[PDB]
Amino acid sequence: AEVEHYEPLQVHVQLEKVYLDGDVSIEHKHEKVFSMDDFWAAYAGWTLVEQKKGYVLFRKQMDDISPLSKVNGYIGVSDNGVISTFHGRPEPASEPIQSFFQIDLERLESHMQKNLLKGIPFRTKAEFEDVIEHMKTYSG
Repeated sequence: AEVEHYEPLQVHVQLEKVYLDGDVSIEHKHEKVFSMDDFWAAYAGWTLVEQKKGYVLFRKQMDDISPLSKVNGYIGVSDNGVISTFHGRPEPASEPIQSFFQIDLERLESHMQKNLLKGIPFRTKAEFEDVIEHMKTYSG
């Protein structure tokens, strides 16, 4: 619907950085573009999540968990086997970064869930996806 102009277009493009963790760095860019087509070419690699006249939402994701996740690394499940990452102890006094999936902890191996209950003290990327592949392995 957007047109190609000569007079610039102030696009507020939200650039997400999606990490494996679940955390995503939200960036806000406002750029003037003359040709929206050049703008599209610019972020062609990014995943266009939505666009409206004035604001565009793109995400670019990596196979890394984020630099902050190597300081945090806390994967926390809620009692419903909620696969969410948290900053620090996964408790209601903390906030869920996202929400991936839910699984039965009763069907979990007991000490697996317990680790997830207090939160993993540290995770590297492959260790994250290891525990995550283990989580999805229940999937209920």
